[PDB]
Amino acid sequence: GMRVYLGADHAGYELKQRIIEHLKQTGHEPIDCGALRYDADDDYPAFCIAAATRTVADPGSLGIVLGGSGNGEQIAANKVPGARCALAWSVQTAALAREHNNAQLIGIGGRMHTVAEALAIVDAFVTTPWSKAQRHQRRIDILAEYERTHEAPPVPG
Amino acid sequence: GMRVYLGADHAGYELKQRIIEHLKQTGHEPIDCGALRYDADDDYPAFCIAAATRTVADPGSLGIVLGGSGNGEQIAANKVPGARCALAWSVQTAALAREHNNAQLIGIGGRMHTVAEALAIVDAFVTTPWSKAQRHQRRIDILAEYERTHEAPPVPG
Ligand SMILES: O=C(O)[C@H](O)[C@H](O)COP(=O)(O)O
Ligand SMILES: O=C(O)[C@H](O)[C@H](O)COP(=O)(O)O
Repeated sequence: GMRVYLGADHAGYELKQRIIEHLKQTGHEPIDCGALRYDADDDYPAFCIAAATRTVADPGSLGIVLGGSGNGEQIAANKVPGARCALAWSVQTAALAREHNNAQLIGIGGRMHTVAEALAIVDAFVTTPWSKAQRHQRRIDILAEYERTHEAPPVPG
Repeated sequence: GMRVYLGADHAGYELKQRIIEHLKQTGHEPIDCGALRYDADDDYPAFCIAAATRTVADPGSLGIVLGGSGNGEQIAANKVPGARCALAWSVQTAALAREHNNAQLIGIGGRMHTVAEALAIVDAFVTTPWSKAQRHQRRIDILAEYERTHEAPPVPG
């Protein structure tokens, strides 16, 4: 049973309600960071930064941010210190997000998939374990060090 | 004509060389940030941080980071101040990245597409204009203010 913080604007609102319902029925614990109602003009960043911030402050938790394409949403979540948000557009990329990138969050576009395709992406995200492989941890540590100092590391040749 | 900064690890190296050749033949000026040769054990972060840094500091330029899925790469590019890197997995998401998110960069997974599909994603990226619409600019500005102060903007209600 995984804890999952969810964020969404209007474009990903309806899909977010289906995912919250799906996560409850599969033994997980969804927490809604907003939007709590449909509002056609609302802005995605605040909801994505809310979910990503709360995910980082609650180790072991995961996160899902929803928009039209999911791309503005993953960009916003990646600005949060300590957060790593992949865009999942398939079962494979959702699983590789966990296995290789140790991503605590994923973006998904509600306008890009059917309900059944989006829920299969969510399943792979919340069940695929992080591999802990040496090369993957090494890359995560290099990026985290850049996030600490904002001093770009030298390219290897 | 546009300067386009490209970064890639071993997983996106062979596709990066193909994209550099395609950009030369379509009137653009590709600049290789690395890797310059195939090294199977090299790490993506430094190449993506270099491409994203140089893109943001160069007005009118774009950038492309390549990997296996492209997700580790866009995550690294998104840690750079000012950068906005979408994950492009189709012609629609490459075009929407420009139109809606004003993304200076995109990540592409070399293992996820054929060569022909990936080059069509690049074509949509470098030819789709930034819409400059009010709501799109407002959301970019909310996120840039969060980058500056790290003050999470309040959720409506
Ligand atoms: O894809 C995104 O990041 C946004 O959800 C999308 O740009 C919203 O666009 P709108 O619904 O305002 O046309
Ligand atoms: O897609 C990525 O994030 C990386 O390019 C990928 O994890 C590299 O893994 P490797 O090629 O070392 O298996």
